[PDB]
Amino acid sequence: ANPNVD
Amino acid sequence: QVQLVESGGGVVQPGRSLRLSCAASGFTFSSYGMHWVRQAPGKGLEWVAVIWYDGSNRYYADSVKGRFTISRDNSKNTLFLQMNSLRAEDTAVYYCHRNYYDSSGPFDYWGQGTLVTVSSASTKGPSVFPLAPSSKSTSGGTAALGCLVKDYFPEPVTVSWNSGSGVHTFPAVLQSSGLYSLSSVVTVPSSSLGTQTYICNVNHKPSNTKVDKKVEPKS
Amino acid sequence: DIQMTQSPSTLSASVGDRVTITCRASQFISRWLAWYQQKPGKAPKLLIYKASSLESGVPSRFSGSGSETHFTLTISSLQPDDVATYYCQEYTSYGRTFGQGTKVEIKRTVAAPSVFIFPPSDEQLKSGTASVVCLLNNFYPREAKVQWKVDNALQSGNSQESVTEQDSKDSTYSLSSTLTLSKADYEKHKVYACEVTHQGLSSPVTKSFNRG
Repeated sequence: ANPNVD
Repeated sequence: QVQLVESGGGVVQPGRSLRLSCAASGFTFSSYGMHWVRQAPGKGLEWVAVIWYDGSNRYYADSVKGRFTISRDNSKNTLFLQMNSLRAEDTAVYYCHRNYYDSSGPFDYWGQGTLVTVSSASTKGPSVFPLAPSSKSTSGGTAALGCLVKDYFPEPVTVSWNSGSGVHTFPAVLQSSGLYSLSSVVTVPSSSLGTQTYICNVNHKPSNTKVDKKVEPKS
Repeated sequence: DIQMTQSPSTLSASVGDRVTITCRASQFISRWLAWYQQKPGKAPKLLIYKASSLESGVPSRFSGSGSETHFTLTISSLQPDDVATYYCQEYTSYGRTFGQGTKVEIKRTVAAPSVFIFPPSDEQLKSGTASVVCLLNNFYPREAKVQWKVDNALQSGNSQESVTEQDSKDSTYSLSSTLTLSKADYEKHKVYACEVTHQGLSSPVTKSFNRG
């Protein structure tokens, strides 16, 4: 969900 | 290694537009985003804007959304920030910045920063004078010597010794003349005074000034 | 717009103290909270991410905690090289929001200044101006009184001071005072002195030189 993670 | 190199700083008159650029190397901008972050004189970090690798998801801080435009040119590996209607509040060091997290770990990169000064005052390069070591600047077997970097505008200057030892660079002070002065001081062995030549290298990019100055002992 | 509020704004403590900074988020951010360290004249450096994970090479005395809206950063044993400004930062989405920053400062034992003095250069004198520099080295606390005396005439209004950041190894300061006269005033007089008073000094120290 977080666009900066994975 | 990933490297981000910002360009475009200096003095700029209020009301004008300015475009900063950040040349990136060591990666292809094909994932995550890139950011601009700024920091006004002795104030805190302020995130300014982001753009995604595909040019989408452009967002801005509220204070600047009405006047700034972020963009990227992948074929040049370059990030831009265009600032319009420049005003006093925009005086700041601007950083380009990349940050993400994946299974290999965190990845966090910053440029060196470029200082934008919004002002009508004219650019002026520094005079550089020696602070000579002597009896009066010695204790133990160590002597202090330095360079006085006087009367310049805008900030910054950079000082290095013998082209890059207890170096103390004293923060620039705004004088009543409207111009900045700073000093850089180093500690050296007394035994070296009269044998080794000590040279400060001063660079003032806004004026394209680069000066080398021998600092010689006085009696 | 998410607001990030850190507290306290400034934090002065002693080496070896456990110190904690709080960060509060005006919305739920899960654990997408990072902590940055910034020293003067440097770019920030990431220390902690996902609220409690340390960057490699970050000393074990640093730790972070929290979730959702309340977060903390702890230094379990404050060390001289920890003096810096610390920022929390949310990264729930495309942009970022930094807290206002916490400046961490160190209180230590009194250290008296060493006092040096520098005459004007001949190159500056050729320009009609004479700057005289007095240097106080590696002292604590930051408060110092510097007085310029020219032929024992106490000076006022014509000097400026600059103080370094706190030193990363021994938490002291240095300060420069620059006295600027015209060439005509400078060559009018014989004795240039800066007199310094500071907690570390039992009696005031005066460094002096005679012009030529």
